[PDB]
Amino acid sequence: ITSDRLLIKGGRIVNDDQSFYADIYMEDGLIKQIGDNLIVPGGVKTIEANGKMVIPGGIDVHTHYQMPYKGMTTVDDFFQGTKAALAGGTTMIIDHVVPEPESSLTEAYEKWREWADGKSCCDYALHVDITHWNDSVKQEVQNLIKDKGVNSFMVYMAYKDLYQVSNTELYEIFTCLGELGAIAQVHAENGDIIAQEQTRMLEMGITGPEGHVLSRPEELEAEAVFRAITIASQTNCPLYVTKVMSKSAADLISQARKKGNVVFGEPITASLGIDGTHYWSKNWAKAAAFVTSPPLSPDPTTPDYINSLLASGDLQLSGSAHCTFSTAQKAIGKDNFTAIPEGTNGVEERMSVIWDKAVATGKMDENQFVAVTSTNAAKIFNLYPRKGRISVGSDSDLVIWDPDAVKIVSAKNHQSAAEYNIFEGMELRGAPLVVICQGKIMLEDGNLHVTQGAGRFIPCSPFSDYVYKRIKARRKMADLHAVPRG
Amino acid sequence: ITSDRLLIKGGRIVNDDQSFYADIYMEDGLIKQIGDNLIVPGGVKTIEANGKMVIPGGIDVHTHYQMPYKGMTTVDDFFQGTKAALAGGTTMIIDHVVPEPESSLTEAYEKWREWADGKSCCDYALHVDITHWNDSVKQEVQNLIKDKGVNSFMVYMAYKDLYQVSNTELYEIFTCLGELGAIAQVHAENGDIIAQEQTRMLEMGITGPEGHVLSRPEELEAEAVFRAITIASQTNCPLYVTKVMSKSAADLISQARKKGNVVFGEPITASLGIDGTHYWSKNWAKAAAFVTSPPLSPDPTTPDYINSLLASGDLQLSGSAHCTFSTAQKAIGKDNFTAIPEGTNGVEERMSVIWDKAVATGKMDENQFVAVTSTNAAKIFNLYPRKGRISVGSDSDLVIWDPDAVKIVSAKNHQSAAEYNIFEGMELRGAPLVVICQGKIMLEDGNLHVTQGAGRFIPCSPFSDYVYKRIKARRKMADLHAVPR
Amino acid sequence: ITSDRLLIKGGRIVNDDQSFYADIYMEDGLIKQIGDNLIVPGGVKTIEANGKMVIPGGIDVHTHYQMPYKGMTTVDDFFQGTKAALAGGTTMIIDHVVPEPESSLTEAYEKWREWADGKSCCDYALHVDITHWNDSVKQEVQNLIKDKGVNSFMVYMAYKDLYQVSNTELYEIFTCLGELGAIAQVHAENGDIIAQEQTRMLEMGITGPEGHVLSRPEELEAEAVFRAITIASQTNCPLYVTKVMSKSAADLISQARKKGNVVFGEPITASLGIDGTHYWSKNWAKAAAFVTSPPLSPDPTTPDYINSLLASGDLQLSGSAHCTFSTAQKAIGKDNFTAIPEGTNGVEERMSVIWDKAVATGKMDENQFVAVTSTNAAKIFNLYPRKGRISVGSDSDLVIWDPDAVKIVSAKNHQSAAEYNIFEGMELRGAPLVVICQGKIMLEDGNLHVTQGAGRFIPCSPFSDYVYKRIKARRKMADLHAVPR
Amino acid sequence: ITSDRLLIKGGRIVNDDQSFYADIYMEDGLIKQIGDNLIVPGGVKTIEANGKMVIPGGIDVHTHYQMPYKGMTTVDDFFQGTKAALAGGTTMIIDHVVPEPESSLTEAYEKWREWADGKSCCDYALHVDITHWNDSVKQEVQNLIKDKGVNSFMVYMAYKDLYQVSNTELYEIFTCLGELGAIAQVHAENGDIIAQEQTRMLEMGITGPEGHVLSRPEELEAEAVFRAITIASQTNCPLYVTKVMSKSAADLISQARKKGNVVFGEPITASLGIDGTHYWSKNWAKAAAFVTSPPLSPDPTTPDYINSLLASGDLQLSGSAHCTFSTAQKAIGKDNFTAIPEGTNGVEERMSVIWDKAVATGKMDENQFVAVTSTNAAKIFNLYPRKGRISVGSDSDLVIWDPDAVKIVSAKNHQSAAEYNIFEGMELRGAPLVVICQGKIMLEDGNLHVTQGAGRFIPCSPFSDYVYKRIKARRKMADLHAVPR
Ligand code: NA
Repeated sequence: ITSDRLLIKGGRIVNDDQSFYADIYMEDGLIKQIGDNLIVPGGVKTIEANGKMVIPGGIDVHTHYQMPYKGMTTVDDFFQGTKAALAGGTTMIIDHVVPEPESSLTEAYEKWREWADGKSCCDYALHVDITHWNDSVKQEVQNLIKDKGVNSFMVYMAYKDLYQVSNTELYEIFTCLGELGAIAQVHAENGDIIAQEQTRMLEMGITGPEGHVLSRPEELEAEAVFRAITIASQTNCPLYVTKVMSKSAADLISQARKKGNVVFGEPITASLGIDGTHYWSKNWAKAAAFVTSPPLSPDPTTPDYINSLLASGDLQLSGSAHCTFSTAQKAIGKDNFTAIPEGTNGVEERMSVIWDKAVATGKMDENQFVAVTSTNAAKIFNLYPRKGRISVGSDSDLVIWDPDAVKIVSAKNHQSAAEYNIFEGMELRGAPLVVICQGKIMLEDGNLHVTQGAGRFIPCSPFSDYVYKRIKARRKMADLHAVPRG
Repeated sequence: ITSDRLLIKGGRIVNDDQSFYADIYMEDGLIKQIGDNLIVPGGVKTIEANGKMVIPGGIDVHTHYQMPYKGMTTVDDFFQGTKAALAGGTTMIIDHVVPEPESSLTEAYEKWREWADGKSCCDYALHVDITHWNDSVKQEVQNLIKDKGVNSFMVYMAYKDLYQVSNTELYEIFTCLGELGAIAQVHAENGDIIAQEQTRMLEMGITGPEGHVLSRPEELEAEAVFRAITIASQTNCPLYVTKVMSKSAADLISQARKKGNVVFGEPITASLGIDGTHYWSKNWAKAAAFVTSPPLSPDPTTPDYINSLLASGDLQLSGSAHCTFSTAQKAIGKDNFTAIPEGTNGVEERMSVIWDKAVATGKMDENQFVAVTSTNAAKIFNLYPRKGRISVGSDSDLVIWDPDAVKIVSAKNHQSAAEYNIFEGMELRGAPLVVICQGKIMLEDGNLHVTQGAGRFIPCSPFSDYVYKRIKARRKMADLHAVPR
Repeated sequence: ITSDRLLIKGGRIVNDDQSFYADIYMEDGLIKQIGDNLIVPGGVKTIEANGKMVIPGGIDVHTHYQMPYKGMTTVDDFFQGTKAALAGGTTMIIDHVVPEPESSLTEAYEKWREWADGKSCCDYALHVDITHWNDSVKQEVQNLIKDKGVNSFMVYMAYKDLYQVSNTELYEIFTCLGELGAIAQVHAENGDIIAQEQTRMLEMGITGPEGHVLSRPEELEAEAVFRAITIASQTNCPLYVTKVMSKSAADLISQARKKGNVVFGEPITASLGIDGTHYWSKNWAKAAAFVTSPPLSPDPTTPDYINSLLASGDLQLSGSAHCTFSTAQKAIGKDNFTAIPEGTNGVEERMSVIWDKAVATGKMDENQFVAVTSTNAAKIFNLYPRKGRISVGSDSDLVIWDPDAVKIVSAKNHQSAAEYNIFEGMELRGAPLVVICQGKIMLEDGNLHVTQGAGRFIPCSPFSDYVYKRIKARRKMADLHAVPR
Repeated sequence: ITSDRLLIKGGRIVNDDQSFYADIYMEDGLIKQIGDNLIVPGGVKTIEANGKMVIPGGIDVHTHYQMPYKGMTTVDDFFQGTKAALAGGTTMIIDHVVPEPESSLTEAYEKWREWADGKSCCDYALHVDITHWNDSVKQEVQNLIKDKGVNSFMVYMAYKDLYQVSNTELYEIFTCLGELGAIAQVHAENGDIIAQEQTRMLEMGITGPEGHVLSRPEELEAEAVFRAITIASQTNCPLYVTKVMSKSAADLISQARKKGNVVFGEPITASLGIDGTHYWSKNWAKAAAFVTSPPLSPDPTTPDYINSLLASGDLQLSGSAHCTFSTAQKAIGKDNFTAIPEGTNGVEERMSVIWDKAVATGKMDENQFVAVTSTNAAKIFNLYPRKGRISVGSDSDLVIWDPDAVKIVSAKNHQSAAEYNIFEGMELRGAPLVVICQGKIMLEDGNLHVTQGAGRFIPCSPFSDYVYKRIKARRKMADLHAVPR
């Protein structure tokens, strides 16, 4: 875990629970001291913060680095993708292991570990996607939680005849994951109806990217979410809705939380920063750059409403779902949108987008910003307070943040290998100046200083208090009752 | 269609759109004249209304008379069940044809027609349940609409491995029924989750009727409805949600209608009049009397909220889902609730319940009462204004109604063959005095005067304007843009 | 009354409750016969409808013809304003009597009748605005309902120190009007907060029309509505919200109706057809053409939503609130928006707008279009079925309507005296071909054939069943007595 | 600040943001150390927690100790009232200074400080009620925030002609308090309508306590809250709704917070634990024990819903609004409910009620319990992390809490001087074992060990980040345009 001593002076420290002035001293990957007039060795490297903010580093809970799809890989791998993370203030990522149906979960995990251990600039952890379900899979799941530092698995309600699962299967999986202390994630979209609406759009000769969005209107995201929430509630399992893109999906989550259901919602940079009118762009490749599932909503009031609910705590946390394909790989579907590979950028811009859209607009303050950028992630995934908090003993991943900075986003300038950036030409308030990860300065003066494979896998235990205390209480509370009769 | 000519004087006529004083003259099953100082043949029978209400007769859009179950039948057949209808002011019923899976739809319809033509006291029509789906069934559906006077079909989202249908099947069926001009009805409950929750309740040794309601909490009715509404909307098909029992199911419908979706909701006497606390009764047979699906809600604020949303038009119409089994037949599940046959009473009490609960409580007036008891049914099912309206040319089925009457309901008294009445001991304001059906007096002074088989089948054409005009318009606009590149 | 005989053949008749093919025969201002192969006199004028629609004529429940303003008058008087009504398919109007504070209500009514009796092309009735309250005013109100054919009064929650009323006053007025059987209308906006926000905007140097809309954001409309609905409910008085312009106001109404509150909502042409982005127009006179209160919302999603709720029955009826001022008169406030006179056009375009926006877009069908354009107005204001219905005995005001017609709106072609039309350049689907009022053809081939003063005042009795049956049930239901202790 | 050394071993520490096992060492009123195998002086007093919970001590944000009333005082003074606090796990209180209309605010504050400094067992702070408004009051408000440690003021929308304020006044006050960095609290009830409904109830001869609740139905609480939220929003002032008693009031707050409005809601023990059916009790004194304003709701589903929204964070914090009168003092109104003094118990039972109702029922976990019982109060009122958190440097006020304890509440056993307890006979899961305040053991083995006047006034600075960061951004954001032309 070795790093130099590091001292940051005159900083204003912003955590999710309060802000305060103090100096921070770091050593060997851990924060050692916080306060004034700190007693420290001489000739230690010192950064002068001058009252600029110091925050916990971002935790992007959703990535797809160098993800397999049909004999291709996404263009940003674990190395270049995490450079893109650190560039934008994110010091940890959580990626999705995707086993082939009938493939082994554990084998896919080993493989993903090898890729990541070897290339990642920063710490990371892993979700494991359950792309098919049967008795051996159920055993692997158990083994991954016990021996492998996984506590999060994702099922698919979409992709009919590929990954899609029946209602019985959902019920059995949520029952299992709940019993084991895991988080049940969902890709919540109704694959059965989408299959029909795709065929209808193609019969109507709408093969461009506009047919992607039109074949998955938000009604079908909504339905899938309502069903998942229902089943998660019958099986007393926590649910986590990934990639929240529509208003109606976010209402349902808000509505379910108020009722007392244990549900989390994960908007992504895309839904928080832009909308879906660009599927209608005359430039085909630009339209295809936005193809991701679920799609960006065409209702332009959507980004504002999603930031409003992230501000209110009705959505709890943000990720990016970074999946990047080259113009060339996207072109594979130039005659049929269903063949366009799905994914966009967003890892580098996540924090800037939310600051620009939710903070600078007076929706949330800097403390709730930290929450939705790192601190809630940490609690959900059982990384708290090691991550998502500046306090003594916590890992020394953190960021000096400039609320008055202004940047234009361009593909010209971004770390991503892709030629397109869906936020191209956008002007964002708020950006990082300095990034420390693992106690080491990894960004300063617009220069990255990274090392490939430095990142460690962070094992995530199950049963995080944040998620499971109310579930435990409900389990034990339960005493159903016969009516005793003659 | 022959009847004696009949004259009702001094009546106050209540239709869904207005009330007014006038005399009514009838002959040969049709209303012939309305107004004052009417001219008539000699020796015509006369009834003196004395300013009491005269309304269109009820249309109960949901029955299961003499419905097959395990080689036995529900105890109220088409004859005795329709006696129970007329006794409570209902002059027409719409029953559900239930084909055995893999059985023919048309064959089941022929068979139902024979049963009903032969026994029914009053006019009737038929829904056809689509209990399984394939290329042949699709053809029967088309034939039934074209040649057989059916315009309403019901799918099941519940009864996994018995009638249950996949989402792909739903989509295909709504697409078909929409194209053909039919009403798509749903039993909206999630069969997949109920199967698990049943097993869990039995593993917990809850075999009594309380396990029936606890294995189908209203979350699962709500989900099924949300999914059905969603699919019906993608396929531009009108949807009709049967047997609305919960507040959450009724909110979704209210919510969908506001947004513009073409959706109807059908509460039943049971949900409108009582609640589900009686699954917990220590008397096993009383608890089982309430076993119906979806179940009565245990949340006792439910009947009041359902009447409130029927009042506000967020639910449009009422039926009874009358399905009666003897104590003996219910007992089949005395060791396991999943073997208890599903169904309750309600045909006889429907109009009294709604009057007592929604009118006498000031939620709806007498005109909206007529709407939810007859006039809206007629419009949905394309029977308007022949039924659900007192005007010249309309069929002469109608009722002299006493708003000041008060009755106690009991099994001791009711037309039903069943030994139990789920509304037992309840006191209801509002009841019929006289019922005319087909132009003939079928109830007076507490005596029924019926004839078995007198009822006619009423063919129901598709594309009712009330349901389909907005659907037709939408297809038209349903033209699709593309980007040119 | 007296009019020639008139026969309209081959028409498709559209009422709120059904459509059907039949011929219509008229004589002396009344519809005499409906059906096929009508037996009639020879050489009667005949119109060939050819399967085009025939509807009841529009009833615009909100107008301000030749309304007094600071020694001005609005530019469209009772004659030219009703020509504009008929030109767009409206055959009746209901105008607002506006007494000067401390002036007599009855004196203002006498004056308004003289104006209207003398000039109006078509039948009409009157709302009476209560701009001040005291013991005497309470007496005039009673007298107007008993002898003068008024049943609708409007209070103001805005215009602080002009017409504005306290909560105590609201309570006393609703209590009175409810007891008397009247409809309580409201201008629902919080005058207290607007006064502040106006001053703040002016101190900020925002004197253009954009300051009008910015000084009355919809939050304040919403608050006034909530408070009105609350008080109406405590006092068991029906409430009628005029000029519904915002989404949040319409949600409250929808929300209140679902609960069972007796509340009606009146959107107007402006809110149904266009939005408020035009207060930001750099052309000053165009911006000022939209100045009305409450203002058009700047949220461009608003017209679509208002039509959606009018479609769903959550708003029941439409008017125009026609109040037109010349470019000159508007210019009075060119240095201070609070001096810009308030009002816009809309009487001529109302039916076309709703058709274009709500029917041709598949939101409502032709039958609900009739309801929101005439039939609901008639029931609320106690004119049904004399108006808002094509049936024997009803008045012969009606319209042959072309759903496939398309018109561009411009002031160049409109009947209004004003130089600006807030719907300028808009293309609308649906327009009238032929308009019959009073049994006489008043529009055909693009020519109006009117007569000044031909219009009759229609007296409107209180206690319309549609509004008051639930109210009466709630009074009579109340049994409040002390807990014996 | 001096206290003995104190060590608590084997405890499970529960804060709003996590739980964990560690030992706690305390000295001189401050927590000194947290963790395992702590290095400490020998022979220090040691408490063995054995894995029982240790939480921050409750902060009851709403009390009325020895409050003036009509030359009467409430029966629990600052000493005995704060004994009642500590007995139930509460280690800080925030009371309401109530100046008589037209008195000095500062003079009332001095007086209140003298009463509290002298008698209070535990730390405290003060809200200041603004019972009348003018230019000097505004000045006092400023002074109190700048020199006197006050950051919270309450206004009254009720009590017409006593404390009630106009909309203009509300606007001016919120504008001021927002500019000054204070929290604007409200008693949100419509005093204008209540005045009428009281009379009517009396004019109806309903003089018992049932008339209290029936003269203030929740419709009127709702309206006031809507109006306050609206005004707070126009004036960019944070709003704090006190004594949230009804579901509809809590929905509005939930609804406003979602929109982004800065609003907080304060349920109280009474609304969280019991309901209002007892105003109908035949025992007059029992009924009068519940008389408080706003009243407990008669809708028995209310407590469950208020706990549900406190669980969800839609209501953020709890207080008790403790205001106790003797049976004798309550009897003053035995002939007229409007003369019954308003208030109830609740300080002692607050934490037990919420645990029983919201935690033991699986609605909220132990961490959100700490938040609604202390941590959120601390942030709102700018006491964090000194209070509402167990961490090194924070004040050593805390509690060892037994989630498996079960107590019956009775007046027989409570610290309050009153003869009645509205939670009489109720069984509550969860109770404190040991209470440490100021580093001193003030409850152990059912014995209180208190010292009168030991409590310190805690000055509360304005502009707490939790409340004002979004407000500052909005004000900062408001650079506005004029349309140049
Ligand atoms: Na005239």
